[PDB]
Amino acid sequence: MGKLKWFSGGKERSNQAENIITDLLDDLKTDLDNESLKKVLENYLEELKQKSASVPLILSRMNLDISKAIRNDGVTLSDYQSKKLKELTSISNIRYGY
Repeated sequence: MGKLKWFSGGKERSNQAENIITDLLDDLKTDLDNESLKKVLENYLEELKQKSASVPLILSRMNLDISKAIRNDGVTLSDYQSKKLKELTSISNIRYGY
């Protein structure tokens, strides 16, 4: 929301994850594979917008949310997908939870 633009990376670690999620969302647009899964990325992505929940506090649950969504509807993340997943993975402090 707002005057958002395209950005690879930067000092803003919080805004970083938000930008990443937006990526998959693009190709996911009117996708044939994932249709309901996007609900996770989109929803979680909105969390970062709020100043209540912590960036790394929401991202941690994300992995636990998407992962479960896999076996659910037998979803499969593409190469770039699974790769971009490791993004907020290393940034998030809650890595042991996984």
